[PDB]
Amino acid sequence: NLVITPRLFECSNKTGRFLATEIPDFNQDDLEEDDVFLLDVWDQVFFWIGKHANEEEKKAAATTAQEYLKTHPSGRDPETPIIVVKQGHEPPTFTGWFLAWDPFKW
Repeated sequence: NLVITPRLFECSNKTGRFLATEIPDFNQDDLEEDDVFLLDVWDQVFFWIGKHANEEEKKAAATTAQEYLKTHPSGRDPETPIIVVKQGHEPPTFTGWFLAWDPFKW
């Protein structure tokens, strides 16, 4: 009976500092090669890595993902897996959460 609206977060250090921002009514065009994104689907979190994400941003995102899983929401299964997804190699369990997916994007 679980009803899950997925949440997409962009993790970026381009701005100067590092923030994870939740992306309202997200779509595929919100994803970008330069950044890492977290797609929280409740029973797992996809860790989506853009083609041109740097190591510094990836590590920052990894910390936010591990920190994030504590704070929001509380009362959440500690064995929630983080699943690595690389840009252009997204599995159907990932793309299935988007209203529309263009497989020729990028």
